[PDB]
Amino acid sequence: AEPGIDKLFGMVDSKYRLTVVVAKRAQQLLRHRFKNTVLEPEERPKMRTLEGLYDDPNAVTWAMKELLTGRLFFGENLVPEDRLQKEMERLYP
Amino acid sequence: KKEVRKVRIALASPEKIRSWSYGEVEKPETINYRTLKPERDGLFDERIFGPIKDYE
Amino acid sequence: PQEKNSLKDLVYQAFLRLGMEKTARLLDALKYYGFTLSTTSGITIGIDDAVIPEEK
Amino acid sequence: KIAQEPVSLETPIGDEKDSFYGDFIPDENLPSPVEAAAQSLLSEELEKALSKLSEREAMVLKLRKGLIDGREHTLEEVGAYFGVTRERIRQIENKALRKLKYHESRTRKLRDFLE
Amino acid sequence: PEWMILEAVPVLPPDLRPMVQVDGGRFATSDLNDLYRRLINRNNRLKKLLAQGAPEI
Amino acid sequence: YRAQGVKLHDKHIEIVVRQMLKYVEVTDPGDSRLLEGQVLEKWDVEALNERLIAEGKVPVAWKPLLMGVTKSALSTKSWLSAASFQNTTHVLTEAAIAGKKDELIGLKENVILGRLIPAGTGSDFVRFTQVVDQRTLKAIEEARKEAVEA
Amino acid sequence: FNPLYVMAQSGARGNPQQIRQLCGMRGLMQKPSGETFEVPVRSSFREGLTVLEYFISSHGARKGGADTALRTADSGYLTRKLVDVAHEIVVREADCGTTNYISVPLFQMDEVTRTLRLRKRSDIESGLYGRVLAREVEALGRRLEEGRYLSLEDVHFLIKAAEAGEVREVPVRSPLTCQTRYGVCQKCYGYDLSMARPVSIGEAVGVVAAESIGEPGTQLTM
Amino acid sequence: RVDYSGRSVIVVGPQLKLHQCGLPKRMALELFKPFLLKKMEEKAFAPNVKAARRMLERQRDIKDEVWDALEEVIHGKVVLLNRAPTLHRLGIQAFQPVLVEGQSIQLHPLVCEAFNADFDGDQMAVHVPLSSFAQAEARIQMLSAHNLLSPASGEPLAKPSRDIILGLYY
Amino acid sequence: EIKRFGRIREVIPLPPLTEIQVESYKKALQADVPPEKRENVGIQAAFKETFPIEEGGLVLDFLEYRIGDPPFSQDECREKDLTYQAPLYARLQLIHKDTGLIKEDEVFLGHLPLMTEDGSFIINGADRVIVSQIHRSPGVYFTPDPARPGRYIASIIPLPKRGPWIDLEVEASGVVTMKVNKRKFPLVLLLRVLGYDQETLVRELSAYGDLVQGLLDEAVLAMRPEEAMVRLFTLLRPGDPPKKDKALAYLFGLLADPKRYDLGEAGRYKAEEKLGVGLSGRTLVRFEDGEFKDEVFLPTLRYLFALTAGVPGHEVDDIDHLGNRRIRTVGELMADQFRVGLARLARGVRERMVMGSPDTLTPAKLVNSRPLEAALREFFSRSQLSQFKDETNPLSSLRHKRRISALGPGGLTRERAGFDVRDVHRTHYGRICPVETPEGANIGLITSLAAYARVDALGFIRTPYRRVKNGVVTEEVVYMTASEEDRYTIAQANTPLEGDRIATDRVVARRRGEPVIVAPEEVEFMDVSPKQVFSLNTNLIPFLEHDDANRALMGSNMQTQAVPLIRAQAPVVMTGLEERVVRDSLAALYAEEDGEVVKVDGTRIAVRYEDGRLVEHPLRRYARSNQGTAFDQRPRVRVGQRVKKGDLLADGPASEEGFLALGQNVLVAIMPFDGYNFEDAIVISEELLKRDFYTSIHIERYEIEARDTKLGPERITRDIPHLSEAALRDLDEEGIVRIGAEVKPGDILVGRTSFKGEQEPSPEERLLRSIFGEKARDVKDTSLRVPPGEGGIVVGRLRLRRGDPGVELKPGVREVVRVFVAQKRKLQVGDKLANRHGNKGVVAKILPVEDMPHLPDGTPVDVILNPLGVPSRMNLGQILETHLGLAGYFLGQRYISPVFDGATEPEIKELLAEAFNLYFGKRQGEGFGVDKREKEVLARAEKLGLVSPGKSPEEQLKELFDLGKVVLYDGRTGEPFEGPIVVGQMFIMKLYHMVEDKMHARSTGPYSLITQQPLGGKAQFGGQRFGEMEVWALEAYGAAHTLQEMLTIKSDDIEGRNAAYQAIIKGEDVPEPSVPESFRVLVKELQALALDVQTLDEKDNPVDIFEGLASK
Ligand SMILES: [Mg+2]
Ligand SMILES: [Zn+2]
Repeated sequence: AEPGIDKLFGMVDSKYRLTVVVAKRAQQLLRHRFKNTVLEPEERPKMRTLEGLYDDPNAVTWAMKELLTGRLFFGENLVPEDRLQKEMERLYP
Repeated sequence: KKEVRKVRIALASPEKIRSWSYGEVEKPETINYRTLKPERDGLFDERIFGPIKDYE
Repeated sequence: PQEKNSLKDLVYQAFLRLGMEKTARLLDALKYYGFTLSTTSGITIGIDDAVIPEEK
Repeated sequence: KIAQEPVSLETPIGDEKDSFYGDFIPDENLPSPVEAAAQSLLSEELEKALSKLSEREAMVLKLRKGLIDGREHTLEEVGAYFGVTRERIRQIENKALRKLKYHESRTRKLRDFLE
Repeated sequence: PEWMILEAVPVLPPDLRPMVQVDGGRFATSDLNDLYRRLINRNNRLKKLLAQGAPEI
Repeated sequence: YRAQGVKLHDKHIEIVVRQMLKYVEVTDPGDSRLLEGQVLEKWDVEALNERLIAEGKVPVAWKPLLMGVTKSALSTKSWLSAASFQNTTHVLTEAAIAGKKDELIGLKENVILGRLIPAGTGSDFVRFTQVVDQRTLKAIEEARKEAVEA
Repeated sequence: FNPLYVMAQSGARGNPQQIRQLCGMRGLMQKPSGETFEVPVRSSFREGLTVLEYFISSHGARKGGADTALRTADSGYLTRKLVDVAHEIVVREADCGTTNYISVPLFQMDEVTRTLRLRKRSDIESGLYGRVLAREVEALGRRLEEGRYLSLEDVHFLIKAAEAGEVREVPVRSPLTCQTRYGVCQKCYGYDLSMARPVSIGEAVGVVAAESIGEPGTQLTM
Repeated sequence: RVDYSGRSVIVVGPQLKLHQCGLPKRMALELFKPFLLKKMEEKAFAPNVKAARRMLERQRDIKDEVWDALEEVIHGKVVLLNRAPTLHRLGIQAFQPVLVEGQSIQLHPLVCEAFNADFDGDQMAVHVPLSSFAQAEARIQMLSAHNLLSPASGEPLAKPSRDIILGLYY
Repeated sequence: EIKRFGRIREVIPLPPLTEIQVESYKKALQADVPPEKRENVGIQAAFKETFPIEEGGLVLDFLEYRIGDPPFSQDECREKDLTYQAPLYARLQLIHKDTGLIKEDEVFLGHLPLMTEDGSFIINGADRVIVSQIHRSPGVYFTPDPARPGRYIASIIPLPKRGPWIDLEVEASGVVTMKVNKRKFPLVLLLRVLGYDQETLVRELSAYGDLVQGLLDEAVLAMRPEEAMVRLFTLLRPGDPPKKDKALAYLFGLLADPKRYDLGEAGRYKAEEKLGVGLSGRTLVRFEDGEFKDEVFLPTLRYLFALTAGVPGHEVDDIDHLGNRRIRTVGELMADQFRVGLARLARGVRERMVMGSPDTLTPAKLVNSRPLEAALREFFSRSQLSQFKDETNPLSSLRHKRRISALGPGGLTRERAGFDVRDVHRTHYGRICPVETPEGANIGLITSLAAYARVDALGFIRTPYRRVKNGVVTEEVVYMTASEEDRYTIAQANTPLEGDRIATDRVVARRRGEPVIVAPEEVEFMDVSPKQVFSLNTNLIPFLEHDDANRALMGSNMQTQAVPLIRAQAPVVMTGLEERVVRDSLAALYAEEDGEVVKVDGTRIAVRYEDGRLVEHPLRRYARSNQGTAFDQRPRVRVGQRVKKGDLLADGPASEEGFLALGQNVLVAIMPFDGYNFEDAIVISEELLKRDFYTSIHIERYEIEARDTKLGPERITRDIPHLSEAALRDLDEEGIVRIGAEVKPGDILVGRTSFKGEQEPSPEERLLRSIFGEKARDVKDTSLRVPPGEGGIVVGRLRLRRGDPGVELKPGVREVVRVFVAQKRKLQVGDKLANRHGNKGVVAKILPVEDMPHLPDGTPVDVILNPLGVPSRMNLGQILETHLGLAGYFLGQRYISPVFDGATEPEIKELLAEAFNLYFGKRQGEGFGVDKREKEVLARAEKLGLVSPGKSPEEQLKELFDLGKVVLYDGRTGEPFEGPIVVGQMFIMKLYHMVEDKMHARSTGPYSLITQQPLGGKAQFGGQRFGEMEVWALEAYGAAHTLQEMLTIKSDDIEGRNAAYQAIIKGEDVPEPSVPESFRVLVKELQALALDVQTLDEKDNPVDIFEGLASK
């Protein structure tokens, strides 16, 4: 029962569209090691462990809670795929 | 190098088949009873069918 | 008395009038509760619970 | 032993009609994925622990292991490549090597792979 | 359509139906192997008879 | 099904039948390249006729063809399906002879092909979906002005 | 409040004829040759069957076990085939764009009894539910417009209307009537029924449906 | 057949949520070896890949150090659990890995019905959705907690089981 | 103590249930029988039939066969991986038709396997079993035409492989075209050579009318016997020329030849008394001086045409009729292969004659070994009826060897099964169990022999029926066959048996199996015991008449799946059979006479017998069995006392005190305990682990040979090149592990070491070697470790070196070792368990003894099973099993309730009334009183009606007690339960399947050499199968990439699966796959058929499938 599920499905039209979004974004979250995200340290995923309570490293959950705000933009033919890798893999190491 | 979205199938010709081949295996000898290595013309031949050991 | 069918209708009506996670928790609620609810009564089955009608 | 012919891979194993002989044989011909990473790991970890060597005793330490052109280069030729002698390269390898043994025994980064 | 009558023999690669030994000392071979074997045996003996001048029968 | 107590829904069953009768038989090919007694999917004949009307030619006359599910699956445009299906011997011949081109129209053909399935998340409808966070999104929003003046 | 009674009565475990052979009689058994026997079995499992009753039972019982166990494999014969013909069916166009459609009655004529009655609740639900209207509908005040997605509620509304004799036919969008090449469309298919909402475009609808029909397969002996 | 996968018998889930499944320790370990190998790389204890690899792959000496480390890669992503036959698509549902003791495997009693399950000793298998894309699929449309309605009816699937019904009824 | 029940007393005990294996094999042995008086049937039939071997010629005849003495005892074989076989010598004489050279010589055949005492053989150290084969008895039969109802097609048939099929069909052409060996031809074509011309064809046929026309033909009848003898021979064999002498030999050999046509003594018998004739031999016709007279065809033909007429008495025969269906037994089976396997040598004899030195060749150079030996071993290994023996428990082998397999090479298959050979014939009765059969798709195929049912040499399974006359019980026990049975009137064991006579007028009876209530006087027979109506395991279930057959089947079969426990215990509720079970199973060691136990010695139990001699029987304590559960003989006899002849001395694995003890009786609460026992699930109390209940021990086999390769041989030693300190712990001398050492999975056993395939180390690896300095030594580690999940302790240290006495190893192999590894396993979480009533389940968790639904006496329940699978599965027997258990545990006395004849409701009710009446004594007497919580429950019942109102709690709790229920508290809370819950002792068992073994998961393992797919089973260490159904399931949800990984990355795809391990090991996302590698195989595979595999791209263009590979 992933939080925001109803809202998630309700956002887009199909199931797959949603899955695709979560996917590509979750990957983008890994390529930059979480320094991309549009959320705040209170909003970011929180995994409670005995050692220390860090941010849940799970990319999937990251994207999950990420879209719930709506700060992210999606949809086909968004921007040229070309410059999308010039200004993405650059801003973050 | 190119996205594969299509796959056909059809008949082949003696020529095309000759091309697919790297040689004509003759001798029935699979492999030697001693060296157990691909025979000169053996079905499992390593001479024209490529090495059993990479680059060697 | 809420039996199978009534529960069913409840599940549908809930899932439609509510949402996935909400009703997901709802189910588990009836599960965790129902298990213990049945546990307390225990309602065993004896041969003497099989009582034969006198009209037999 | 020689006399005995091979065995049809279609020979049923067990008493049930499913099991095939051939399907019961492994593939060690191609390196397993675990070996892909196991080998690609050493190929790197030996590259970083190598950089602590002098520009001579490193690039030369590769030529004797077949690390450079893939074919091994004997002492005689190495000494011809650096302008040195068939003796100098010899000591170069010795010292350069154990000098790495210190870094290994102090970092434990590569201490595995002892098979 | 004449292609249906084939002069060449598309012989599958060796490693696709190998003969490899296992623990215990005896080897193991695919069925298609022995099949291909009988095939070339008859194929060669035929040539042997041809140039030979052997009778029609 | 309702007799045995199955709450099964009409849609499914409908799709099946739709696949059963989706082929037609050629009768009086008219002006087309077809032959009397040939067979092909409803969409194909419908299309060729739709075009024939515009070209001025006479449409291909035809009659409905109701066959069995099996036979249908074995007659489907995709040769791969029937290849992985059954009666493989007969299938491959019929395909190879005419040199049949499978575009992986269905999924099973792609299954065997070990490629991205045209359906689900792989569907060409959503597989092109894009994703960007505000910061980077408005980072690339400016760059189009770096090619217009320069 | 008896445990056995309540057990099945609530919907947990057991069925009526099953209870009969527990508190009641086990009922006359059948001969393997197919002609039912001429002698009853009387005493319940709680009473216990005499050696005869048990053997005479074992005939058609151990028979039946073989029946079901045999059809289990037949399910594959059904399913697999249904898969190979549905693989190429997916929802592509949201809009298929056809005036074509089909109508279903809310009443099935009782044979030899004539007098069309009505299809039981589940029956109507069995293909009106999760559908998409093909045309206008007028009954008892509030009228359905062109295109609405029928829900379990809407269906009941149609029932109520049918009793009022104002509606009989139900114009809907069928997979048959769909113009979507190698698949179906939104309208022509319907609710995602596992989500009770319009099927996600790109869904495996036909392919899924195959599974949907195949699952019941081992469960029909009679 | 596939890699990164396995099977075991089944055990009821009386405390288990729809998205939960009991996954045996010794199982999940070798199941997630490629992952944990990285989570061990990061979290000290052994210097690098091979180190951790041979380290844990040898003996039974698994310290708590690798237990919590394993849970670090466990949380979030959920593994797919299947029960043969595959008749209904519900015969495959995704659940959150729960490291638990014992050998057998837990599961929600309500979804077991859709799997045609019973605890007579039935054997269920398990796989892991590796790539982020696929993993996403697993947690959303493939998740168990998500699909609760029968695609062949529209009526629920995870409906109260024979037992629970008896309780609530009583 | 103990108490029996029922009024049906078995008059005659159960015959040696292991004799259907042993005796039937004894007839075909005749080991003791002198080589004169040998019965000529079975093994002597292979000689009688295949001799003399003839060819101026050679008359080599048969004389005798020497019964071999076993070279190696059944033990030595089991530890040598050798078959228990003895050289069977043979004596014969080679003579010449002219030279008169009488030259005699004793030749030799081969080695024939021998049977043990229990009825199982030993094959390569692994004991196997020969089951029984079923089919319609040989003879003549008549049934309606499958192609037409208007007529009736008959047929004839001998023993399998001993003769061809026979049938005379009537084609729709109005003629009669007989079809045999798959071909059609009119009856005239036969009668020709049969001595019946046009005249004799109409002589008795006119008694039919329209049947005289279909036979007569002029285009044929103008041909006399030797004239047309060739005519049918032409149609029969298109190959060989229509010579007049070929049809004199072949066709002859197919009919009048008893050596090529063996019409079973039954066929020659049964068919003899129907048709009204005298047929002498096992032949069809008679080769009488030139042409061929008729002993069969006409006398059957008149019957075929008689039934099709309607004349009384000539009618269709029941194919499934048990009286018409024989059973192939062990000796009758083995002999079948002895004969054909001898003939295969008969030709090898006639061939080695026509050449060499015909003058005088001793038969020693003439006879051969292999053509016979290998021919027998063939059947003794790779046949169907030769299967791996079931030693999972003592009862296992018993039932196993007592089963009837409809399968086998020899008359049925999975295809023509539909109903006929599946269903249960009305006459099954006391012959074959109507229920116990595999629950799988094999239902009604492999059944089990009934209690008193026996199979004579004629294959006609016979059942005992106590003879009765004038309504008086006669002590005359008749073995009346399944045939004769369909004539007389058989009563029932439950009939009114009082004072050795009939009481009530209406008596239970039947004809052919049809229930009839008829007069008492007319009862010619009766049922000895209800026990015979079923099999062995079936009769081990008390109150089974209350359990629906459905689950009862599983209850009977799972008896085998069950596993013995060191501490196990006989069921407190028995049927009065389990006693003999351990005896006839020979799993227990009794005293051959009245002994005197002298020295117990848990290895050697000595008993000085009354006969004055001193005899001791060693013990099998803790020895590996065919699966996991060892064999144990627990001495139960004091270090001195005088025993009785036939009295037990040492117990057995499932045998406690000479009783069948599978599991341990345990108290069970029937109630929904926190949904843990939900849906046939199980719950268990920790208190069981304390007493070590349902805990077993499993031994396994681990062997390794020192492989001798091309590179050269090797050895098992302690030396290893890269080995560490501790890893060598118990290796002490020759590289073996000491006895009683724990080997956790991942440890080793032996020391195998061989020269590694020498290959230059990779550059990085070469420098890697130089740095550290451990050289790559010639020999690399080989030695055999221990499987992932079988942690044991070493017990058997068995070494076999090449070059030692009585050990012959493989051709060019060095020393081998087979080590035993045993491990104690307590009941684990999720382990299969079931009761005697066929209720499956897996242990769902455990439960702290602390928290338990105990009783006022402070005794916590040990299991607690939910009442769900009771009503649907109609298992009402377990209800009584436990119901008695309530009183049982209390009065400490066990029970005996024979199936269908046992304790009833009044009896049990009294046992429970006494149980409570005494229980209250330990309450009010011990200084206690009625508890408040008890009051709570009692009141609830008084509202429901479970306890009649107006009655005090003393009476209420009593009524609730005899109900099987009681007042249960909650060990978690302490508050009672609203309703009462039945409890008490029940017999349960831990089935074979245990998660400790089955459960598995792998990451990256080996792959099938062909395609890079993984390997099924936990054995080869591989992942599960994603086969098409799974794929579709994925397609349903719409998970694309999930399916991708399946078809490529996580399965086979070459660079993909590696790039995966790469990514994950490096903490990133795995790239999308490309080439599945299985598909790549398919490409060239198709290409082998000259199928051009053209892969296109996005617009009709070339694509290179195989990356830069075959591009030439
Ligand atoms: Mg099961
Ligand atoms: Zn449409």
